[PDB]
Amino acid sequence: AYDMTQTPASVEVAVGGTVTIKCQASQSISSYLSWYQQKPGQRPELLIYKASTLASGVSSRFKGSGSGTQFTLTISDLEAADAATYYCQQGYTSSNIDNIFGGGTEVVVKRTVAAPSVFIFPPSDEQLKSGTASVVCLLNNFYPREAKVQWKVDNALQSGNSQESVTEQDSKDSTYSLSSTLTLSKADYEKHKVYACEVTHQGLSSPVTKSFNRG
Amino acid sequence: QSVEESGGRLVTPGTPLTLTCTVSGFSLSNYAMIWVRQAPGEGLEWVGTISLGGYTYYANWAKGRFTISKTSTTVDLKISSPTTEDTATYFCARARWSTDSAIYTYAFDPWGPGTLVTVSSASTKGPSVFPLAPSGTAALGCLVKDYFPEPVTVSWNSGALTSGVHTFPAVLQSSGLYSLSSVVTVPSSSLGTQTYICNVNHKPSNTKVDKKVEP
Amino acid sequence: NGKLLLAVFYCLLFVFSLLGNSLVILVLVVCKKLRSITDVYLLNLALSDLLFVFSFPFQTYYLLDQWVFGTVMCKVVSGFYYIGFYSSMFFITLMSVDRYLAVVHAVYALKVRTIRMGTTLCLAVWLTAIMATIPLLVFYQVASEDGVLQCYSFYNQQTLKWKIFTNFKMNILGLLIPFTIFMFCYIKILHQLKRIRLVLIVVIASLLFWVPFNVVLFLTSLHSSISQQLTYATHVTEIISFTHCCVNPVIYAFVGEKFKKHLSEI
Repeated sequence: AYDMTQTPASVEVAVGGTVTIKCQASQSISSYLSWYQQKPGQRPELLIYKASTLASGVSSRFKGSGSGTQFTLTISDLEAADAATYYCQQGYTSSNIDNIFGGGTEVVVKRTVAAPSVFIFPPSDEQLKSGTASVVCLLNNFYPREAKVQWKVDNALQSGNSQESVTEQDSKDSTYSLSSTLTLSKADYEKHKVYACEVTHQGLSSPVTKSFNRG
Repeated sequence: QSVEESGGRLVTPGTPLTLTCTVSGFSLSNYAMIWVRQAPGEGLEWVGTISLGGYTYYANWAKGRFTISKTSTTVDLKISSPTTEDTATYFCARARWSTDSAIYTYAFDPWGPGTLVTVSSASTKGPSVFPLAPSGTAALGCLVKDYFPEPVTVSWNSGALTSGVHTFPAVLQSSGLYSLSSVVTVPSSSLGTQTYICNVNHKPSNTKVDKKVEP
Repeated sequence: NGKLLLAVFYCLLFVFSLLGNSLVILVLVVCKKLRSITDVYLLNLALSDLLFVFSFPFQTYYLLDQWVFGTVMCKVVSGFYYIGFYSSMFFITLMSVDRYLAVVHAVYALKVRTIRMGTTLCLAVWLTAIMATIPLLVFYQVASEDGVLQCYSFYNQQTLKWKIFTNFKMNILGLLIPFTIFMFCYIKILHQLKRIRLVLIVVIASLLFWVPFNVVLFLTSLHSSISQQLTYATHVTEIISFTHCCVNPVIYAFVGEKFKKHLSEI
């Protein structure tokens, strides 16, 4: 019945800027919208209720407006700690409802471009004894999130045997970290000599390679 | 005011489950209680609501599979027959404004620390810890591998070291078992003087590991 | 701090109204067998006033602290209030019609004035009042305004039409038709008699008690800064109206000689 849609899926904004998030209902609700914020790995917190009134303890930089169908939330002076996900919730009715919450909008704080730092970790002796080899390469403290990594064994490309993990945006520095792990069979480890992780990111003029030879 | 969730467990697909939400600081006769669920890396999903008088309202998809009850101090949510798609973090919230028929039930505050529920036929397993030893600054870490289910907590020097510690989210492998890495960057000169120990803790299997990394 | 004073006033009204209605019912049921038709309507009017009397303690405990009785009681207390209002308003019309029928149509009066007619009309009036009250109750319920409970009626923008419908229903059904019947009957009765005062005083009192309430409700319906004084007006008019149940026994004990004959003895 009442379907809540949040227009911008993700918005990128510099510090000291204005952020506008729009929420919409399929049917009119007489100004009964609430806004919640969820920082990564934390419980949600209330910001505004009745679409205009601030919850006690929340700063005055958040301003909610709108009534009827359209609704808006504005963040006036953005800070590095404002990177989170915002949800609009309709408190009109609870009968024949699929979901009272919206899709959620993510705010990513803009920052000066910073090249990653690259480290390479070869498999340890214990794991090699166990029967599996893991080679890890780490990209640290970079922005933006669009970094790319390629593995090369004896100058030959590999695919389908590498997995990447990325952290959430830092609340203090607004940077990112990524880690790529390549898993090989114990026997296959000695079939080759040189391993390399190559990184492409906007902060580097040319791709940067970190490599090691068994020994 | 505080709400605490309990009952998170690894349950085989088909056996009923029950979660509890204990309350402190306020009376349940005055407020309504909301149950929400969030899949890993997805938006909030309202499941059900219990009002002042004890009238339960469920989302369309949740009708017939969940049941909410209340008592003097605790609120229980029972899952009659969980399926593999029921794995998620369950939150318990208090509605500050509410009506006995669940209209005008907007402001939710405070929230609780969600409880994680996993459904699968795979048995629990203990993590395997390996050291990613070092080769300006240096990076070193501990690789936790092939554990199940979530979560695993990794700290450094029993919590003494916290600056520059990155713990990436767990990634589900092809074998159905998770993997994770924890990396810390430190001054190079400190490598030969101080000792770094990764403390891995896995509650489901009651596993404690203290692995030291040395070049 | 006006809520405490209002609660004390409600307690005063409770005690006096309960005593008066109890005395009236006591005399009518002990020292008479309700042989006269006139006594049956008085008995029903007293039983209607007791319905108001029974809703005071909940209101007193609501002014102090808050509403802790739930939703079923939230509906039932309002049902008592509205049923009492409607029934007491209709029984006065029945009394006025009966008095007209006697004074003017005395020749034909002997056939109608029997116990069976009184019983049937009283049952019909009670059912009519209950049916007219049914629409209002469906919307009353308990709400939490940040932990504070309150019993009140809530309408969505879809069901809002029923609020206007019920307001106008109350107005026309409970004021205009009874007032028209009084106007028709008592001009003729005075025309015949000037050349009794009891029922005339009863109607004028019970109309002046409720007319401010009806007027403020009419203004509220038309409206749907004026809000604040309109709220004050309706709040005061509620108390103004409440006194009819207390004063009806006063009138019947002051005027009727039959009441005195058995009240002096006790």
